[PDB]
Amino acid sequence: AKRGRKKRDRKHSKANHGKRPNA
Amino acid sequence: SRIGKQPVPVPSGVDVTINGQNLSVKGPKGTLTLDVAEPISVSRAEDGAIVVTRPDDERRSRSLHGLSRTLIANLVTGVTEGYTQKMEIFGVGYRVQLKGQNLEFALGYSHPVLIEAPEGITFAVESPTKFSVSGIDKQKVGQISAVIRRLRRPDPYKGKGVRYEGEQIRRKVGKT
Amino acid sequence: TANIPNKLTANVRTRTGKGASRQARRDGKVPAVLYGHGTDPQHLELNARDFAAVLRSHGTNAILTLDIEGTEQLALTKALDVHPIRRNIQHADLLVVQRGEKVTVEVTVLVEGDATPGTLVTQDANTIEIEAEALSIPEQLTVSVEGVEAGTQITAGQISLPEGVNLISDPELLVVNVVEAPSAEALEEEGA
Amino acid sequence: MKVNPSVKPICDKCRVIRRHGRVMVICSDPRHKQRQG
Amino acid sequence: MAKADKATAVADIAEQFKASTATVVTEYRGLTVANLAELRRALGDSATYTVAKNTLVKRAASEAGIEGLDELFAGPTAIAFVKGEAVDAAKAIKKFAKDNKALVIKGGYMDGKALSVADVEKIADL
Amino acid sequence: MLIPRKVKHRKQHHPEQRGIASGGTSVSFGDYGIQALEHAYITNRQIESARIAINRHIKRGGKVWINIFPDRPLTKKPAETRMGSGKGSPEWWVANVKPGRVLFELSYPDEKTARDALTRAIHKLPIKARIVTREE
RNA sequence: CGGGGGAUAAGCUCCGUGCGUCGAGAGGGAAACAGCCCAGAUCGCCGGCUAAGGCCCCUAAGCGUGUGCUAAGUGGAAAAGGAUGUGCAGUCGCGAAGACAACCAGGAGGUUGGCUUAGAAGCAGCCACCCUUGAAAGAGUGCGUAAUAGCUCACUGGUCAAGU
RNA sequence: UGGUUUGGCACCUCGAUGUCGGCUCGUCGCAUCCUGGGGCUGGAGCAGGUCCCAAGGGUUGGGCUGUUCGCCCAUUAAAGCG
Ligand SMILES: [Mg+2]
Ligand SMILES: [Mg+2]
Ligand SMILES: [Mg+2]
Ligand SMILES: [Mg+2]
Ligand SMILES: [Mg+2]
Ligand SMILES: [Mg+2]
Ligand SMILES: [Mg+2]
Ligand SMILES: [Mg+2]
Ligand SMILES: [Mg+2]
Ligand SMILES: [Mg+2]
Ligand SMILES: [Mg+2]
Ligand SMILES: [Mg+2]
Ligand SMILES: [Mg+2]
Ligand SMILES: [Mg+2]
Ligand SMILES: [Mg+2]
Ligand SMILES: [Mg+2]
Ligand SMILES: [Mg+2]
Ligand SMILES: [Mg+2]
Ligand SMILES: [Mg+2]
Ligand SMILES: [Mg+2]
Ligand SMILES: [Mg+2]
Ligand SMILES: [Mg+2]
Ligand SMILES: [Mg+2]
Ligand SMILES: [Mg+2]
Ligand SMILES: [Mg+2]
Ligand SMILES: [Mg+2]
Ligand SMILES: [Mg+2]
Ligand SMILES: [Mg+2]
Ligand SMILES: [Mg+2]
Ligand SMILES: [Mg+2]
Ligand SMILES: [Mg+2]
Ligand SMILES: [Mg+2]
Ligand SMILES: [Mg+2]
Ligand SMILES: [Mg+2]
Ligand SMILES: [Mg+2]
Ligand SMILES: [Zn+2]
Repeated sequence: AKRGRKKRDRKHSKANHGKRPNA
Repeated sequence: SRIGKQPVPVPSGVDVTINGQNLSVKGPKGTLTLDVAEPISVSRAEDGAIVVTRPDDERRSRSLHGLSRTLIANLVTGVTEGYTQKMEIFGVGYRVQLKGQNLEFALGYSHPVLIEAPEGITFAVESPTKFSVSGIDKQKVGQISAVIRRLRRPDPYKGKGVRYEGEQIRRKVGKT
Repeated sequence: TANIPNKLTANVRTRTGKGASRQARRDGKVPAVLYGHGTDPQHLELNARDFAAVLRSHGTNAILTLDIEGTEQLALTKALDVHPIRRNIQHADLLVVQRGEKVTVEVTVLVEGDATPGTLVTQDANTIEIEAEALSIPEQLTVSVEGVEAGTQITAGQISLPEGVNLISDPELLVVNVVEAPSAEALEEEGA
Repeated sequence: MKVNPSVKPICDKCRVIRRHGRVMVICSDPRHKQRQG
Repeated sequence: MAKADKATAVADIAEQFKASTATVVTEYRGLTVANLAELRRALGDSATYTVAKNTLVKRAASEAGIEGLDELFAGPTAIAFVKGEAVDAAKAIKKFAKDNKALVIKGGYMDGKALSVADVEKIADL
Repeated sequence: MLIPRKVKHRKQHHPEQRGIASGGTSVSFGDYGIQALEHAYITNRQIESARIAINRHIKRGGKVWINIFPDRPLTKKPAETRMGSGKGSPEWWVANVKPGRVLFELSYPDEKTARDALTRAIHKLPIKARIVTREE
């Protein structure tokens, strides 16, 4: 749902290089 | 551009004055004011003509050059001659008559409908089925013409309503 | 049937390897290697733009004269490789040749004419091997079809050829076939 | 006012214009007139 | 049309003019195909009637001294050549024009000098 | 509906789905062809639907070709059941595709109708595709 | 990272990896956020130099410098597909022998080509899609009538003047 | 696209998370039942079919099964979906 899309999309911040725990 | 290249002619019987960006024209029919867009400058030719020039060939300049030229031509021709429009009404039991500065229509509704005449325009009627409207500003003339036209809904069956001089409406026949 | 050489320029590669090769490719240079009976392989660069111009002007097979550090040579574009998606010329093979040699060259063939309404045109083979002199290679071959009916199998040997050429492919090879136009019932039946 | 995500010049007399960020085609035949959205 | 076609047409009209004793210029606007065919059939016995373009005929006229006709090629132009005799074609065109009322004779060419409409009428009458 | 007659083993692993195509990368046989770019799977139902679509528009003349066959199978167990506890059953067949492969080819002298039919076919498949010509 | 089970689904499960971390790890970075980036805590100092990230104010540091793009708050949510948005790079065609659009004339004769039908004449359908005069007529892109008939159009001539 | 039915994962709660309808009482979204404004029709007109914008207010009373669901009896503009 909306909840799921947010965290996966928020992982694409250049700060974390794209790899984060828990997708 | 292509349409703005040709300078606008100026007749002898019209006075033209320029004050910076603002422009006013005085003629037999009256006078009007104007403000011009800043990207485009205007110059007056000694040979009784107006020249409009664009500083660069980009999109906005290319668009505004022609607009300024055509608008100047339209206002000068209006102040010289003016503008008039004729109207006709088709149907059975449809009438129109003039009462002073106000004009009333009879399209067959239960109650009569009246339209007020704003400033700068006059209404002329020569026949109960045909009339005309006169004025100086083409934009006002067109606005008032459209307002008068939109009194009645389109009727592609009997053609009842108000139609322009050369305007032809599509007609479809209902068998039932 | 005579042609003229096409002039070009080339330089000697300084480094050998995929990295340098595709660096030059991105820059706009196509690496190439020339070799022949002289027993002296050489690997150079060519201007992709003029290479493509020459190829498009004179077909896949064309006569090329190359300028290398002031020296002149005659070479043939034996084989070409094309990127399947981007359609780039990654590398071309150059074969040195002197006037008056017998060489094996693959040549395309075109077909033109008018077909009867009850006939359909198909082309099983699009290229036919032809042997001739280096400077006398035809650019293309043509076959005329007119008013044929039913089975009109045209063999490669039947095709007319110019002088000074030899047909290496076996004559039994079928190049052009014409068959009765199809029927809707059988066509829909196919692959059921 | 046929509203579909995609529009086409159904007949030769259809013309395409752009208004306020939304592109639609106008034609003499009302059936041929539609807007995207 | 290609430049080769234009050159071929120029050469063709030039040679036709050279082989023709004289010629006249007419207007073909506002004429129905039926009447064009009738006029062509009537004139086919002696003369030939065709249509030529202003720029092409102007360029072709540079060969001879017919260059003085350049001013008569403003607007539609139809060209008629008289391989045989000179007067019968003129009479045919005059009668056709006065019958149709939609044809105006631009002029003609006689003895190396251009002549006006009145002169054309007089020479036709002669 | 194209189905292979028999196979040594009735099921296999998931298809390989990486790399770039090696063979069959050039249009040949007819005059026009179709090649794909993305990566996906195609099945017999899709193949037959595309064939019917091209057929009903080509109508009288011409003739087509197909360069693929959904032979590799896929498995699907009865619904509403605990996962595991054994394989399912093979339900529908598919064939893999890689960029550059040629799917369909056609021959029809009328270029415009040929292209319109081919565009009809392209708008059909679930993969991005485009038309190609015989000449280089 | 390379794999199986799965609907090429799960923050699912089962493997292999002289693989990282957390578990047994404080600080700084991403607002908060153990498993991501930098970096390994002996203690004190109102001292200097830096990685990751930042430099309008919240909040320390550039409303930095030079060359280009953006009209959408795109910047600051996603695909099949659609489109006279826009810049760069490349084409062939035509263009002073007058390109394109725009604004006057002609756009016809066997002819209603045959089968088909109540009916078929250019316009439910199938075959050639033949040919005449030409400047141009296509068995005609359509919106027109049961079927004729008109509005037309395709190519082309007369006026303006270069991009199309 | 929605996570609202039937489904798959066992991650928080077995030194407690008390359970379907009904009664009373709200609050919110629009994928609109009327009330409102438009357009296209194989739209004579009344009356119909479809699409677009729009959430201020209302949306009955009874018979049958505990029922949810569902059928039926009489009007109004309607007896809306979550
Ligand atoms: Mg993952
Ligand atoms: Mg559609
Ligand atoms: Mg292989
Ligand atoms: Mg697809
Ligand atoms: Mg993995
Ligand atoms: Mg896996
Ligand atoms: Mg677990
Ligand atoms: Mg494990
Ligand atoms: Mg540790
Ligand atoms: Mg920590
Ligand atoms: Mg922290
Ligand atoms: Mg330490
Ligand atoms: Mg420092
Ligand atoms: Mg740094
Ligand atoms: Mg500060
Ligand atoms: Mg700044
Ligand atoms: Mg810059
Ligand atoms: Mg955003
Ligand atoms: Mg997208
Ligand atoms: Mg598209
Ligand atoms: Mg015409
Ligand atoms: Mg005929
Ligand atoms: Mg028919
Ligand atoms: Mg648990
Ligand atoms: Mg817990
Ligand atoms: Mg607990
Ligand atoms: Mg308890
Ligand atoms: Mg409770
Ligand atoms: Mg309870
Ligand atoms: Mg809505
Ligand atoms: Mg309503
Ligand atoms: Mg409706
Ligand atoms: Mg509402
Ligand atoms: Mg309210
Ligand atoms: Mg009961
Ligand atoms: Zn239309």
